[PDB]
Amino acid sequence: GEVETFAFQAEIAQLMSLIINTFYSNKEIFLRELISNSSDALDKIRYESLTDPSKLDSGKELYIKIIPNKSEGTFTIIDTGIGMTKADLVNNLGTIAKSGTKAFMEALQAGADISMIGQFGVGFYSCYLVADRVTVHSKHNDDEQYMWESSAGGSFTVRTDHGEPLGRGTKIVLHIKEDLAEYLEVNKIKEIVKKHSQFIGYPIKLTVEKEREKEKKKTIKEKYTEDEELNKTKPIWTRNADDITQEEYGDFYKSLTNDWEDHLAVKHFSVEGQLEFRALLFVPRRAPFDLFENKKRKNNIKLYVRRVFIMDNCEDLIPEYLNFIKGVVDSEDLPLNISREMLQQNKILKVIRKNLVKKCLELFEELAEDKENYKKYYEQFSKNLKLGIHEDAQNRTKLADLLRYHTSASGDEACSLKEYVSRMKENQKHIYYITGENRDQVANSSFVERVKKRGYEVVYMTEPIDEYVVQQMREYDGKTLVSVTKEGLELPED
Amino acid sequence: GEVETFAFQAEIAQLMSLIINTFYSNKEIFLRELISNSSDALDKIRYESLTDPSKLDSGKELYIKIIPNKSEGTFTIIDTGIGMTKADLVNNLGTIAKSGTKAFMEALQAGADISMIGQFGVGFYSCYLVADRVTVHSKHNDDEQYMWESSAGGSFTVRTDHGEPLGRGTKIVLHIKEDLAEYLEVNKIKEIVKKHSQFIGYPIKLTVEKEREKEKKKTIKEKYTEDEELNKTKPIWTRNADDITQEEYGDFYKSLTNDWEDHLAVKHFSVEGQLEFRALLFVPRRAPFDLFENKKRKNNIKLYVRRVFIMDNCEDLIPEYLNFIKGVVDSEDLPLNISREMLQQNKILKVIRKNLVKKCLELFEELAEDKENYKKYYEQFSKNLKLGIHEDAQNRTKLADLLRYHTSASGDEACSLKEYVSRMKENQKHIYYITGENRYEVVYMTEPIDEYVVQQMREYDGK
Ligand SMILES: Nc1ncnc2c1ncn2[C@@H]1O[C@H](COP(=O)(O)OP(=O)(O)OP(=O)(O)O)[C@@H](O)[C@H]1O
Ligand SMILES: Nc1ncnc2c1ncn2[C@@H]1O[C@H](COP(=O)(O)OP(=O)(O)OP(=O)(O)O)[C@@H](O)[C@H]1O
Ligand SMILES: [Mg+2]
Ligand SMILES: [Mg+2]
Repeated sequence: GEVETFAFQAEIAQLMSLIINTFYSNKEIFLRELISNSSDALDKIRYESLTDPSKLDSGKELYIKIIPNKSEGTFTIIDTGIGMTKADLVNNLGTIAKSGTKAFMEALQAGADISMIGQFGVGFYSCYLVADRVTVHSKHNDDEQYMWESSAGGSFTVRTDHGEPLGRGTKIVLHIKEDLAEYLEVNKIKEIVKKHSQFIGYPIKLTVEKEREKEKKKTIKEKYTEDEELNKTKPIWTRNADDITQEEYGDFYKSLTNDWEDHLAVKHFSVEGQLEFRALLFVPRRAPFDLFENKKRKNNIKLYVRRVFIMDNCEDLIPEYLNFIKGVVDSEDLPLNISREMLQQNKILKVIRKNLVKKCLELFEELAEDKENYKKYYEQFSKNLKLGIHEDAQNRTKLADLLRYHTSASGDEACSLKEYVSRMKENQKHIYYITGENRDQVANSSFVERVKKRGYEVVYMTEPIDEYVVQQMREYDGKTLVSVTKEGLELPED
Repeated sequence: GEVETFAFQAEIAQLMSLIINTFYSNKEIFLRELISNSSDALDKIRYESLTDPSKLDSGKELYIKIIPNKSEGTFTIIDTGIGMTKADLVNNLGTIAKSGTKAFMEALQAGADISMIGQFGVGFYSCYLVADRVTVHSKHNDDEQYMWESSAGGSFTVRTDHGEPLGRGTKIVLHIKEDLAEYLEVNKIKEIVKKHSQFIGYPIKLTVEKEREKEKKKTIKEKYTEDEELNKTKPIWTRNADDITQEEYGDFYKSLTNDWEDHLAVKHFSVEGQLEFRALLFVPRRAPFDLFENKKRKNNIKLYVRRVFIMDNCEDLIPEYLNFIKGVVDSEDLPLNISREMLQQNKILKVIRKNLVKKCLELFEELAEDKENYKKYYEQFSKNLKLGIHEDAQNRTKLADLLRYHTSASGDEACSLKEYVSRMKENQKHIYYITGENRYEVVYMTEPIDEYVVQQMREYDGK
């Protein structure tokens, strides 16, 4: 009875190439991972410095700087973060499948309420996609400066620093590919930062310090690169629901969705228990234009994890009848993918679907009392409610209350079916409805002309989806629907 | 500034914590990877027979079998593939990022016809989405039968198997989670096999327990029956395009879908060279009535990279306006993502899209031979053609003359702009076609999107 047991191994030589060319679709990944790492270092400084402001040595300010070099191709990434030590560069940055989060929580094992993103420890290797050679200038507030460099792809180098010191922070020096030199463009850096690291939580100054060349002499021409409040955007999303202002998160959503106007409704809440998360869920003021292009990339719900952008494929996060929601969920326990792009535990995905649709319908109920807003919401996204009515059976009744329709005395204002419930007559044992293209054509139709003689009211609901749904609601409010095809020319009696 | 160099360092603990929870989208993908691997082994032995049929004596019918068991909560998958060598076992299943498929594909180049699906070596690890304990048995044509037993908990144990005699191939025994027993259903297995492996290239037999009369007191019959109801769609794009007849036509269309109706168009082709991909295209005789029902994912073209379904997302592989053509694309050189769910090298996808657009023009001209058939074509799927007119600019001028039109004057005969251009009228100033939701010689445009069509077709070839 031979028994052989072997530990799990890894063929690394294939593995770095696998990660670089298969884990991450775009070369844009070179920047988001390192910027999030700088954010984590800055939060580390904050947590270690509010306990002892003595560690706030030299420059008290915390920031991130991007310093490209068109002449050289060197991509210098200066930050004022925690820096690196020997142990850091060896284990947290220089080892695959290991991150500084594990060691940091192993040091602070009690009350370490820090939701930092540096958990995977493999996003650092995503730099190869733009840079052939990568270098790191890092200096702790306590440890000396050290140089981490790698270009071989199979071996990396570390040398002691003796020249220009940093004091506080890390200066990541890359070398953007000569063919990929478009990444050296300041505009390209700004755009990739906005799309990947928009809400980091610190001013990424982007302040390229000019390589001054003294002295016929030339005047100053590259006076300053754009240090706009786009990369350098400060954190204002950190406010809880108590001090959140409407216009601030309106501008936050404008930035997130590249929009110009605010959002028509806000919903911030913290669902706890087995699943804990905050959810900055809003609604677009206007419908997305992908109604015709149903196969368009639907990037409406931009889920975040620890203030880091993760999700764009909103199709699997929510049932398609609530895929028009634009907002951010900022969780702290959601199991992501290795590429930080899509959510894997699909039982948890279904749980999230149920909770989010419940919250969205509850908000719509809060949006119900104010008539104009809910009328606008009906005009913009009432169709998804119809589809959920048509095939999502569990929340049909909940959706049904949300439904608004036009009736006889209602004129041309869509009122609830519960308004019809509010005005049935005792003789009526089944609710009168009718389907058609227009209200008036069926209003004068003989189907309800026998009904019109008494001044009765009949539901007038008119769309092809309205024609198909009537099959699914067999009976509403405990009473069957009245139609010349549902019941014929039959006269019920008491 | 002294210099120090690193060695290999990859934390095993977080590795498959990420693999189990941060690799694959849906839990049911576990069987798709298993069937893909079994079919890759089957294609390996098919190539081996093509160069040496003698060794195929260990089994003739290249098929796969599925045995659900709600009683034991176990999933059994037995195939007749190339099997496993213990060294291959360790180096590929027991070692991440090592694929025998990639090595075999790069070992030989003359046999470009063969399909080697899979490139990394981690798809087998998707089995831990639902299986608490995974037990994989296999017997290579050369190596003995060694089973694979591990729970992805930092180690794996293998030894010689002495259980059920695997005559030839692999054998995957699963012990799925108790809360996921819904995946042991016969109907669910049918659904996922038809969605993922209906054109796998080999028989898939799904055995089921059948009713027996119980004492009956006279003759108690057998217990079970074996249903090869799956993959009734035999692989025809592998075969030549000449030997396709209306009976194979109808069988392929009716088993590819579940529709009782029949095809309207066939376009079988295979483009080889720098971009090797085959494709079989089949068009319904009617526009589907569930077109406005998004609960049916818009997955008309199932990209079967190397005869295995990879993912039916039509965001890059085929444009939106080709959402009506339900068919199979058999590529051979695609750079799959780590989970076999998305793709990275988008230039290959773009050139494949353009090639498929040209092939769809060829299909339109193929139906252009039969005026009545092409008339039914256009009056059924006019929406997709006009959507393509709006969307694609590369072939915007090419698609114009391939269109048929029922007009206020042509009656029940569909008129073509190609013929209409051939009799171009000098007095004519604009092409006669007016946007509408539904219905000189003036064409009624069947789509509301046709306002964008008149935006696009301002003039075609001087019209
Ligand atoms: N400012 C920083 N710059 C670079 N690396 C940092 C910084 N702060 C911390 N690190 C370390 O970088 C190593 C991690 O890598 P990667 O760049 O792989 O990040 P992650 O852990 O994968 O997540 P993210 O990329 O979101 O930070 C971690 O182990 C973390 O300790
Ligand atoms: N049933 C099988 N038949 C034949 N070979 C198999 C089987 N299962 C695993 N293998 C081999 O072991 C290696 C395992 O693959 P896995 O299925 O683990 O990844 P892949 O097939 O390499 O690609 P991917 O990661 O995209 O699925 C495969 O590459 C294949 O060579
Ligand atoms: Mg990082
Ligand atoms: Mg595989």
